Amino acid sequence: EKAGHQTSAESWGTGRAVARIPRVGGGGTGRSGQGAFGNMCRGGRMFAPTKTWRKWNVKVNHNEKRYATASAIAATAVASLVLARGHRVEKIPEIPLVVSTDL
Amino acid sequence: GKGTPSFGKRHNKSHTLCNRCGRRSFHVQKKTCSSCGYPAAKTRSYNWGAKAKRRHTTGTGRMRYLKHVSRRFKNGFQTGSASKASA
Amino acid sequence: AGVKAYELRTKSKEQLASQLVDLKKELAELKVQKLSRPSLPKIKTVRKSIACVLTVINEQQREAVRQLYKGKKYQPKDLRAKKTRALRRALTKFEASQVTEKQRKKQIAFPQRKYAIKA
Amino acid sequence: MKKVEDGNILVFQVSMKANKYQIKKAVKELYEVDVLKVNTLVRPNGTKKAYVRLTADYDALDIANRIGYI
Amino acid sequence: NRKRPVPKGATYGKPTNQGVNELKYQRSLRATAEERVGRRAANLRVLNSYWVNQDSTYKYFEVILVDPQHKAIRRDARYNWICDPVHKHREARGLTATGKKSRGINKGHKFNNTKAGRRKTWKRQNTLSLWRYRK
Amino acid sequence: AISKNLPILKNHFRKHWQERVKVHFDQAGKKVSRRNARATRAAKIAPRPL
Amino acid sequence: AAQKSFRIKQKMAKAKKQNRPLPQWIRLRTNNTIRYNAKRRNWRRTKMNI
RNA sequence: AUAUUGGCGAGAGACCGAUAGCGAACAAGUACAGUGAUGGAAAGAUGAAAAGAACUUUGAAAAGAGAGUGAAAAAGUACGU
RNA sequence: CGUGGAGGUCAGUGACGAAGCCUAGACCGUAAGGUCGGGUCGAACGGCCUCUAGUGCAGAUCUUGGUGGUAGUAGCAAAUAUUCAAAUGAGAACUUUGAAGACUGAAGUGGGGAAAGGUUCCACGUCAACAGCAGUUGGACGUGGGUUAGUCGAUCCUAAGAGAUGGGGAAGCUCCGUUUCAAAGGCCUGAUUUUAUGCAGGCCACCAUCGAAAGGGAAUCCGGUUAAGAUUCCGGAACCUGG
RNA sequence: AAACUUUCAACAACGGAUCUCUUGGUUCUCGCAUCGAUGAAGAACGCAGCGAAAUGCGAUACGUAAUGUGAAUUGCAGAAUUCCGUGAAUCAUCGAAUCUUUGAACGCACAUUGCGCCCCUUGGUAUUCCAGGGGGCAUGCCUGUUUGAGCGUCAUUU
Ligand SMILES: [Mg+2]
Ligand SMILES: [Mg+2]
Ligand SMILES: [Mg+2]
Ligand SMILES: [Mg+2]
Ligand SMILES: [Mg+2]
Ligand SMILES: [Mg+2]
Ligand SMILES: [Mg+2]
Ligand SMILES: [Mg+2]
Ligand SMILES: [Mg+2]
Ligand SMILES: [Mg+2]
Ligand SMILES: [Mg+2]
Ligand SMILES: [Mg+2]
Ligand SMILES: [Mg+2]
Ligand SMILES: [Mg+2]
Ligand SMILES: [Mg+2]
Ligand SMILES: [Mg+2]
Ligand SMILES: [Mg+2]
Ligand SMILES: [Mg+2]
Ligand SMILES: [Mg+2]
Ligand SMILES: [Mg+2]
Ligand SMILES: [Mg+2]
Ligand SMILES: [Mg+2]
Ligand SMILES: [Mg+2]
Ligand SMILES: [Mg+2]
Ligand SMILES: [Mg+2]
Ligand SMILES: [Mg+2]
Ligand SMILES: [Mg+2]
Ligand SMILES: [Mg+2]
Ligand SMILES: [Mg+2]
Ligand SMILES: [Mg+2]
Ligand SMILES: [Mg+2]
Ligand SMILES: [Mg+2]
Ligand SMILES: [Mg+2]
Ligand SMILES: [Mg+2]
Ligand SMILES: [Mg+2]
Ligand SMILES: [Mg+2]
Ligand SMILES: [Mg+2]
Ligand SMILES: [Mg+2]
Ligand SMILES: [Mg+2]
Ligand SMILES: [Mg+2]
Ligand SMILES: [Mg+2]
Ligand SMILES: [Mg+2]
Ligand SMILES: [Mg+2]
Ligand SMILES: [Mg+2]
Ligand SMILES: [Mg+2]
Ligand SMILES: [Mg+2]
Ligand SMILES: [Mg+2]
Ligand SMILES: [Mg+2]
Ligand SMILES: [Mg+2]
Ligand SMILES: [Mg+2]
Ligand SMILES: [Mg+2]
Ligand SMILES: [Mg+2]
Ligand SMILES: [Mg+2]
Ligand SMILES: [Mg+2]
Ligand SMILES: [Mg+2]
Ligand SMILES: [Mg+2]
Ligand SMILES: [Mg+2]
Ligand SMILES: [Mg+2]
Ligand SMILES: [Mg+2]
Ligand SMILES: [Mg+2]
Ligand SMILES: [Mg+2]
Ligand SMILES: [Mg+2]
Ligand SMILES: [Mg+2]
Ligand SMILES: [Mg+2]
Ligand SMILES: [Mg+2]
Ligand SMILES: [Mg+2]
Ligand SMILES: [Zn+2]
Repeated sequence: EKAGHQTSAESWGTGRAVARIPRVGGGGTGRSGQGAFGNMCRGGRMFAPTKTWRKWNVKVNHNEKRYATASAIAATAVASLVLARGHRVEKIPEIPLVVSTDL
Repeated sequence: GKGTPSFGKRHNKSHTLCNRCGRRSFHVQKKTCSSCGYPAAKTRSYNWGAKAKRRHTTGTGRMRYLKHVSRRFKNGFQTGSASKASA
Repeated sequence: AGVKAYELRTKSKEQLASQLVDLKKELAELKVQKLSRPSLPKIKTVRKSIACVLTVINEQQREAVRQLYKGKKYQPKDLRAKKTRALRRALTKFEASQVTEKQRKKQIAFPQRKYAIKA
Repeated sequence: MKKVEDGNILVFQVSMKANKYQIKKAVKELYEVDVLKVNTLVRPNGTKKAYVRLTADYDALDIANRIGYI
Repeated sequence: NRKRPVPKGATYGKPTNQGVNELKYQRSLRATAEERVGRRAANLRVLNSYWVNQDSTYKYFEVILVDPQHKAIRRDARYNWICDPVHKHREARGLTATGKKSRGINKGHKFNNTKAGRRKTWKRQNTLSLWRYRK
Repeated sequence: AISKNLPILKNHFRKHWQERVKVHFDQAGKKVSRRNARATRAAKIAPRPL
Repeated sequence: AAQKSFRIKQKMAKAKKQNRPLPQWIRLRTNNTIRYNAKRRNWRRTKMNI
């Protein structure tokens, strides 16, 4: 949150034959005079800096979720879907594939 | 001649080296230092000067004593010595 | 090469004392020689050998002082435990542990009784 | 060296903290020689240089190659 | 009162803050008295204090300090609490008697602001709380 | 400004609100903590019931 | 400055020993990436400000 | 139980990828500026390996031309593309 | 249409050459774009369904960097002035020696210093850069060398001032005050002669300190010497202070 | 018709975009509580066989001791015998030390490597002068010790 803004830069005002973007003060170094803060400016702060309190997680209705995984299960039993989904089951005995509880 | 020619007269120091912080910032007449505050009991530093602070705080130096304190504590401030093994 | 810590620990105060002067003298010797000659790594090890002697000399001297102080209430601050300015002036386990008479009497009578539910 | 082969002066880089008295004593004890006069100056590179004239009882060029250098 | 320690009365700002002469310190004179002897005897610990006398010019306080290095205290179970590092200069933080008064700390409706601590209750009720599944 | 036929909102964000924003990323994190401390309290409290 | 102080005088001596070309064998060190002394000084291009 | 843009030790990311990301991926709060408070940069990439071009020739030299190294010199410490 | 990143899938392309870049070569699309060949390259990278955004530039006297025309152009004209020859060198209008012609004309272009610089001093080597032509020269580059004190200064003193202390203000950073409403000592010295050191006469004392390399102030001169130091070294001749 | 201008192309330049890299940055989370008068943070000057830096160190100076590991370090040098060993190492760990001049900074000062005082000791005729060596003298406050002040004030000699 402090990136781009670690300057004491100011606009030089107009009348100086340069754009009014804030510029770095002092002399002695190539940073002196350069454009400061702001998105067009090399070094400056980015447009609308990314924040953490962005919404990351999404709420979903418990029942939609359930509905969701239920259809998802019902689908695991459709040879057309499981093949199209890219699994190789061209050769499995049957589907749903049940296997001895020894497993 | 408020410019070039009066610059020719600039040969008297306002500031010498400061005993405490080292900078040529020791005001001769005021007998004090603009960067570190010496000979104040305290060290000069303001909160509107995050860069200033950052430049001088702990860790920018050698940390002669303080560096080792972390390890010491890890081993519980051990008294004694290691003991030597077998064969 | 160069002396060894244990070889020196057997020696006597005044033996070590002379050991040292024998070393300063050879160091002086190599300084002069270093001049007329390109590169003298030999000098490294006496420089350190001098360190090793002085170290051990002091282990002794300190230990002595440390010993003739055993069991006495005020040791020097040199030999006192360092720790931490805080940890130093923290209450001793004794002081820490002091309970009031009223509370001695109370903790004995009604201590935290271990117990369990089910039956 | 020319101040030895002509002047009877030993030229030592001495400690920065050592004074003229202290130079005299150590030059006597380390070399078993007698000191007439000690001059000292702080070389521009931070080291101190002592100019030590010995008495006519001694020949500095002797006790020099005695020391070792030449 | 506390005369606003400002240049020539000059406030340089809105006319509300343009006062100099009728402003009162938010700590008791007693709080001042404690803190000043507490600074002088900084090896001690300020336990408490009490008024004893006053004229028009002055008020007078007796201040009860307590040595925390003195083993009579360190061994006294009723008082070794003040030996702790956590009580260094309790007067300077408003932890003495006069302090928790001025600091406005008691239960009940009258102390809604200040009792969980003025600035703290503020900062609380001035915080946006954002959960992962937004509420 | 004021326009259209909309409810009159009262969103109090005129105060450097950004300085005091608390997002609970550690919701997961402090649940685990909350447990790894109930089990570890149950351990030392012997057969007592917490 | 004619009769200087010792503090200055020392600061000077330091500064002069600092002023020298890179010890050339350093360039032979493994993984060395220093090809010159980028802190070299000169009495007429930069002052020492006491 | 609560706080925690500091300190020490860790595990991470639908973050940035050298004009981006901290000012600083580098002898960066350095070089430099200013009486002072303060201001404050630029600057990463030969090759797996220096095998960093022996030798000859032209030249006052720097270098050129051959030769040689290398998978490559359409990689020659001006050096990936 | 296109871009960075994400889930899924083509068991997708690839050192037998990924990506990238070059190409008045080819094809597809109204277009955003897509595909291919040839050259260059050298370690990665696509298509389709979906997710996501720091997602598309000609402009903002926009930001950083890089490059043009201007242009071999403006210009390199203050401060009297140069010339012959030898040497050296790969090389000489410019370096060194020699000669000539001249200037500064002691109110200096002479001989020293204060402030300031900090090695620029001196020697040897030496020309990539710098000295706005040049360079074999240099306050440049490289490597070395060099600054010697009882008497010269600082150090002592007081100046305008600066500023601890007992205090008195101030929420506090601190402000005031300097003999200040303060119990503010340091010396003569015999005793004792278990001892060189308690004691016994005792006067004296509105008293920190810092502040002058031009003010005040104890004392050195001549000759000789170095590549470069000298009222500092040598030689001789003195003087002050303390004991 | 050259030259010149312009356009395209190849090769060569200039410049450093593109692509691919990444011991860095950035944000999230988890565990922990340890600076200082036992002189901290920070500052100055030094310290290597050959170092200007960065890094590390402090006159025992890129380190001394202790412990682990077990043969390096490496630009060159040099070692080193210790390579079935109390033992390489610019290793790791670290419990013993050293730790210049400073800094809250403490005898007084400080644009000064300026100026005092005390004890022990060593030289020079020396209890008094000089020099060398070692150890010392800040302030506020608390508890205690010793020595004191006040017709503040008690009791006594007689
Ligand atoms: Mg940025
Ligand atoms: Mg003037
Ligand atoms: Mg002035
Ligand atoms: Mg101070
Ligand atoms: Mg002298
Ligand atoms: Mg105001
Ligand atoms: Mg208002
Ligand atoms: Mg109001
Ligand atoms: Mg209380
Ligand atoms: Mg309220
Ligand atoms: Mg709100
Ligand atoms: Mg508003
Ligand atoms: Mg948080
Ligand atoms: Mg519970
Ligand atoms: Mg002078
Ligand atoms: Mg100049
Ligand atoms: Mg500098
Ligand atoms: Mg870590
Ligand atoms: Mg950057
Ligand atoms: Mg850019
Ligand atoms: Mg930058
Ligand atoms: Mg500025
Ligand atoms: Mg590369
Ligand atoms: Mg590159
Ligand atoms: Mg060639
Ligand atoms: Mg190739
Ligand atoms: Mg290549
Ligand atoms: Mg080459
Ligand atoms: Mg699309
Ligand atoms: Mg598409
Ligand atoms: Mg995409
Ligand atoms: Mg992106
Ligand atoms: Mg084209
Ligand atoms: Mg390709
Ligand atoms: Mg590759
Ligand atoms: Mg999509
Ligand atoms: Mg954008
Ligand atoms: Mg553009
Ligand atoms: Mg445009
Ligand atoms: Mg031309
Ligand atoms: Mg012209
Ligand atoms: Mg003109
Ligand atoms: Mg002229
Ligand atoms: Mg001629
Ligand atoms: Mg001419
Ligand atoms: Mg004339
Ligand atoms: Mg005249
Ligand atoms: Mg020359
Ligand atoms: Mg030129
Ligand atoms: Mg030229
Ligand atoms: Mg030179
Ligand atoms: Mg004052
Ligand atoms: Mg004075
Ligand atoms: Mg005089
Ligand atoms: Mg003469
Ligand atoms: Mg006399
Ligand atoms: Mg090309
Ligand atoms: Mg890239
Ligand atoms: Mg990361
Ligand atoms: Mg210092
Ligand atoms: Mg064996
Ligand atoms: Mg030592
Ligand atoms: Mg002081
Ligand atoms: Mg001193
Ligand atoms: Mg001694
Ligand atoms: Mg008392
Ligand atoms: Zn300072």
